[PDB]
Amino acid sequence: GAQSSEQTTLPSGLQIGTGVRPVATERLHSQGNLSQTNNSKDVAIKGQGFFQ
Amino acid sequence: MISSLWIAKTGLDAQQTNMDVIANNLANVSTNGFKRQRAVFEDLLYQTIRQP
Amino acid sequence: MISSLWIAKTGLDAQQTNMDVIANNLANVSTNGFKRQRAVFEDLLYQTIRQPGAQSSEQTTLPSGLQIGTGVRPVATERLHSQGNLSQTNNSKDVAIKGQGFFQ
Amino acid sequence: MISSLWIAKTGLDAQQTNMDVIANNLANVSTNGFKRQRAVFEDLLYQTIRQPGAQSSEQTTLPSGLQIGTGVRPVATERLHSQGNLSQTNNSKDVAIKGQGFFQVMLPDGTSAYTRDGSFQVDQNGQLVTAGGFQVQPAITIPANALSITIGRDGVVSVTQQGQAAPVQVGQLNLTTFMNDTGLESIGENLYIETQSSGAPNESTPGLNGAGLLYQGYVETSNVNVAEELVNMIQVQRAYEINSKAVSTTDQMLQKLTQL
Amino acid sequence: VMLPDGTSAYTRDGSFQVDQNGQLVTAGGFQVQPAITIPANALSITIGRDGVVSVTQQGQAAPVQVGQLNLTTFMNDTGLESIGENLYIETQSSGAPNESTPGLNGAGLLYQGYVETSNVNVAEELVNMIQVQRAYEINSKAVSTTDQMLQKLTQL
Amino acid sequence: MISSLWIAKTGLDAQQTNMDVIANNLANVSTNGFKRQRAVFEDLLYQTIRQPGAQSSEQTTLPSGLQIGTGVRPVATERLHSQGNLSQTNNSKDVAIKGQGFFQVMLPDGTSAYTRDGSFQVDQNGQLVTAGGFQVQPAITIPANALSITIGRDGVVSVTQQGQAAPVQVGQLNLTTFMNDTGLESIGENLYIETQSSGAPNESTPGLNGAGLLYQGYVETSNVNVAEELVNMIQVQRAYEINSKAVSTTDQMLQKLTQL
Amino acid sequence: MISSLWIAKTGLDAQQTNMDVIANNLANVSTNGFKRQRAVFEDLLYQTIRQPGAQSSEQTTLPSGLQIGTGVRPVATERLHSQGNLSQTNNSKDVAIKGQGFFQVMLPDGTSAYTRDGSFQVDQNGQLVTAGGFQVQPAITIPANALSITIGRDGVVSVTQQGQAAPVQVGQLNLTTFMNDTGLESIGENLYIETQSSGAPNESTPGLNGAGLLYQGYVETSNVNVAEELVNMIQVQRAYEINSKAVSTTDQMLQKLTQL
Amino acid sequence: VMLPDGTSAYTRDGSFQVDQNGQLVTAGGFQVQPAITIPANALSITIGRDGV
Amino acid sequence: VSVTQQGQAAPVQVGQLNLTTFMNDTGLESIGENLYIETQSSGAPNESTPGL
Amino acid sequence: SFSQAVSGLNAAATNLDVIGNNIANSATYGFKSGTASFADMFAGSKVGLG
Amino acid sequence: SFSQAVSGLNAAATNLDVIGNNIANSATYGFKSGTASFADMFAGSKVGLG
Amino acid sequence: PNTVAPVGRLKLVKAEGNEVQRSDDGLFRLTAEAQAERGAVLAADPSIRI
Repeated sequence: GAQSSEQTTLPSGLQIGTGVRPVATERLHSQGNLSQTNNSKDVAIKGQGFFQ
Repeated sequence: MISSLWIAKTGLDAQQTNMDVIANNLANVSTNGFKRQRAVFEDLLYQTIRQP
Repeated sequence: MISSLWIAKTGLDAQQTNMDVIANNLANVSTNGFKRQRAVFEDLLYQTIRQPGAQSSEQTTLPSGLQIGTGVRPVATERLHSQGNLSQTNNSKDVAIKGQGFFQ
Repeated sequence: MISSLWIAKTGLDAQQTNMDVIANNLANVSTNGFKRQRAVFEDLLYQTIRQPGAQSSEQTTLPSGLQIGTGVRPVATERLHSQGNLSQTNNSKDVAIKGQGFFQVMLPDGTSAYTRDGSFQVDQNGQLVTAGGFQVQPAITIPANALSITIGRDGVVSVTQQGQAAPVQVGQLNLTTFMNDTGLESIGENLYIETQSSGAPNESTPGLNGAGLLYQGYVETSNVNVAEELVNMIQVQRAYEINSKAVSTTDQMLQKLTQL
Repeated sequence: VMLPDGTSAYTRDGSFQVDQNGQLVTAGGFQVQPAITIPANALSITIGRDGVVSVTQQGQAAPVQVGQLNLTTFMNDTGLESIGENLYIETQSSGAPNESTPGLNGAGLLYQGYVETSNVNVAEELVNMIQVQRAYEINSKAVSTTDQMLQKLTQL
Repeated sequence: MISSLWIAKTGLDAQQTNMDVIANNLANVSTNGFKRQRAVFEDLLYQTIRQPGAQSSEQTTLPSGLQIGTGVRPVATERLHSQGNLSQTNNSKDVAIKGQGFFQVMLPDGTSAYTRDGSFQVDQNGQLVTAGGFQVQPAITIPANALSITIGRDGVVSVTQQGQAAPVQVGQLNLTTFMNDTGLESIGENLYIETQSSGAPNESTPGLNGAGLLYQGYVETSNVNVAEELVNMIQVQRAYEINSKAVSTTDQMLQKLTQL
Repeated sequence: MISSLWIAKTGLDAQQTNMDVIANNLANVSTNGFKRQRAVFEDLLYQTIRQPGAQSSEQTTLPSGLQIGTGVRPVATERLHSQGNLSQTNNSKDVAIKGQGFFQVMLPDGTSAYTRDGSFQVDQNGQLVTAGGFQVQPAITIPANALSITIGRDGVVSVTQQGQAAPVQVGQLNLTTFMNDTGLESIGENLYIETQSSGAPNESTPGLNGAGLLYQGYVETSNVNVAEELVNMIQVQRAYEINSKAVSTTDQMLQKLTQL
Repeated sequence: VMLPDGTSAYTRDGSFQVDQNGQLVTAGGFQVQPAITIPANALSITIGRDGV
Repeated sequence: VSVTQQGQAAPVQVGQLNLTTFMNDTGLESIGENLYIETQSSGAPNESTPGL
Repeated sequence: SFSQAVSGLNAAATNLDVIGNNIANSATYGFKSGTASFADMFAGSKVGLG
Repeated sequence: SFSQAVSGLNAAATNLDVIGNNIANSATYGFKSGTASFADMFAGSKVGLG
Repeated sequence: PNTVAPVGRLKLVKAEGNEVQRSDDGLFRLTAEAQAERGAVLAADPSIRI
């Protein structure tokens, strides 16, 4: 964008870039398929809650 | 490991429950004052990839 | 990391979704009042390269340019709301539907 | 920096394009009304050096002089607009084309697109829309409590109401035909838009002017034939491998130049 | 094939497409000579053994002849100038382009639904690459030997 | 990319065509008035190399020169026009042909197709129609007050009204015959249309100069033979597998060469 | 640039030609009236260097001196003109040959070609033609109202008309025999033409001095033996392996000389 | 190509860009004559065989 | 040199390619453009039909 | 060539459905049997669709 | 051996069809029973064709 | 490329070392004795190839 001449501008100048970095590791909080273990004590959640 | 495998395993277990019910019904033909069983099934969870 | 690999990855995912639909249909054979599912797919975006119909010379157009396409995506899962076979259980409480209504 | 390297690079790019087309064809096996793609290749420029036909002697000519060619580039991608095999889905809302016509739908922008896919639904308003929700043209609206929908071979859509012994007509499903079907621009979502190379949209009923016939309860599957795709994958892999070998040979030549 | 500037080129790539006004053209858009215009009411296009193009319209039980595919035969084929995009132009070594019907005057036949592929033999090219590479490595060594001889000579 | 690959890529396609013909024949094993298909193949190009019969010396000729050939192409699938077995399903509206003639039916667009299917119905207006709703020719109307329909061996359709001891003639059914029955173009729905290779439609009465005979209460079944189709599947499968093995051998040969 | 590399290249080309012949033979398995081809090779030139039989010493000669051979080249591909097994297609127009004769057809150019395939049809005018539409000579004209066509063992074509207990003869099918049957030039399309190495076409009746007997309802399938083709494919693959290894070994030797 | 002083030079480097007021310019920013101005709502720019 | 003409089951004889043999081939003068000219040490160019 | 055979399988299933329905109504006053009729789906000749 | 066996299969099928036609016409006045005659199809004398 | 036509022929002469002398501008010219025998201008030799 710098003025290359008195009446013109420089389009898309010289950008030399460095490498790549990892930003973040995100989890996919979705509903997994249910498995029945025939146990009176095992509980499964259907929506978007957590046990405390 | 795969959603299809879990669904098919669940279907297998349900049909095995139906077979067990049928076998128990057949085993008690000569019992007096017996009421035969019938199993009722339902659809499991439905993941909403794209909301209808 | 390369275009063909992404296209094939999308195809694999679509076929896996189809297999899940088939497995769900199989698991609910004994359920009462169940309507089977069917998955519908659509073809994904297109990399344009040469535009189809672009004027090459002053008078001659370019027919059917280089439309390199991407993979596939499933649009929807539709139920088949059709009257299933009625079974006689001879029970005073069991009710069956003959038309296209729903219980509330 | 060396000619053979650029030529083999162009060859590698062409083979990668062929593999891309192959993968796109393979990923769309289950897509309804999909047409397979084919790539067309052409020679690149030709360095002239000696002019073929130049005057070598006063009474002799130079036959077929030294023309040095550049690599290869794809000309264009052409579809195979042919009738795909029909599949019975036993659904009153699915229509299949037997000839060479297209359904006209309206995009949300107001412009019209064309699709050969017949998987239709009915929205909350009753208008016949596609699987993505685009409204067919015209708005084949549907009454409230329909019992059955009958779409004839000539596009007449009728609804059977209760207590009425005669079916009522609620629309007329028409087909659009083009001078050049390969010139339609694919935009995804099984949708083709008009271009200047696809002629003009000729609106017509099913059965006249060439337009195809409509079958209710059937869907037009893709025309992709797998065995051709497998043999072409073998071809693409081996040609890519040969071109990579040529690149490697050029690399060794240049390295030997560097050592001296 | 008729080029935009009006001069005729010649091609053997038989992949054709119908443009927006009918008309058979090459994949690059150049119109093929002579003229075949295919109407809208066409159901199937058949190109015969002798280049006759017939178009079947609905209702008619007899196909309608549209055009003739004329093959241009040269007497010295290799003398043509390759102008790039799968096209050859005539030169002084391939003069007198003879229009003919396919199958007559030595011309070839036409098979519809098939395309002639490249005649490049692959093993020959790989062995030739081996020969070329080793040859460029023996000439480079000759260069190095001459350089060393010169260095030894001019050093004294 | 190599010659044997193209040749074995034509072999695969020809065997796939043979399997398609077999599967289509087996799928329509029960449709009435069906004629099964047979695919025919022919040799492709033959590269001359050394010309056969070339004059090597001034007195010795070269016998059977180096004629390297290309793959195979199918000419066409021809319909095996034979008389299917007649079945007595005892309905007055089913008629079967005994010779080599065809029924003429008027298509909605005004043109005439030709069908050998004899399962006829009566529309709401009383005309004889094909089960697909196409009206037969030269139009045979049936009154509402009809007690019995009698179609004789000569195609005369008679209707007996109530309390009347004499039948009433309501038309005359005629059969169309062609010079070449194979050249007819099948348009589906058990319908064939005339093509220039099928000559011209010669209308004739059933028993004269070559039209067949009509039997009432009979249906003409298909001529497809299941056991022969099974054996042909077993042989086509083996041929396809062997050609695929040729493809694989070519692929392996190209691997070692490139690796070198 | 080095002799062993040229020799191994010639070997590779010969093995590729053998594989091409094998693939062509396997691609035409379903073709009727097809004859399998076999290629024959000859070794290339022999460098003289030391003339054998020369005087090794005043009283002795050199036994079997130093001859250095070049690669290999294919001489010719010979057909195997043998009777393939007959197949019953139960068609009145299919004709098979039991002996050593050929059918004669006329190309559109006016010249005469020869074909052994007997899958015949009838055109729109009534003449007996092949599957490619070429008219079988001598012209056999089938009339409009034919009921059955009978072709006997000696080549007489008879038509039985309606109401006439005697059959009407409408032609005479002859067979052409050549002294050298393998010398014919195959143009594809199951057609062979006469060359100067195939002698002259001798017309003869089918049953006379060596023309074969004509069977109606039979087709002569190809004589390709497939297990032999699989074994030969194994052989060709291994030979190509060994030749490629020779090329690679020569490549490794020249490398050490470059390094020198 | 139009130099800053106003005289016309000539180039064979075919790597062109477009600047912020439309207009085709070279990699250095000099504007190419004749003056070709690509609009903003462009979806795809095609440069034909004959320079159209 | 024989050629095949359409419809002609026989080839048409066009010409004979004669080979020239010298006595001392090593004495020829190599003039450049892959050509040898006769030199007094390689005289007597004898034309012959190849094979004879 | 998979859809072609799938269509034949569906036709055979429909025939067997009709036969089973007819058999189940062997003793049912006022019942009239059913019969399924089939027609091919040729597209442009030389190829079948089922 | 897949063309020599197919011929025998077809011959046996023809014989069985003839036998079935004889059985079906057990009660048909003026009917004459039918029989099938088979002959080999040798070629050279070392190559049988079925 | 059909337009290619001859325009002119370069003059190629044959001269040994003993006949030519390098002028002060580096261009060789015929010596006096050689010029007197071969003429003022050297005729083109048709045997010269370039």
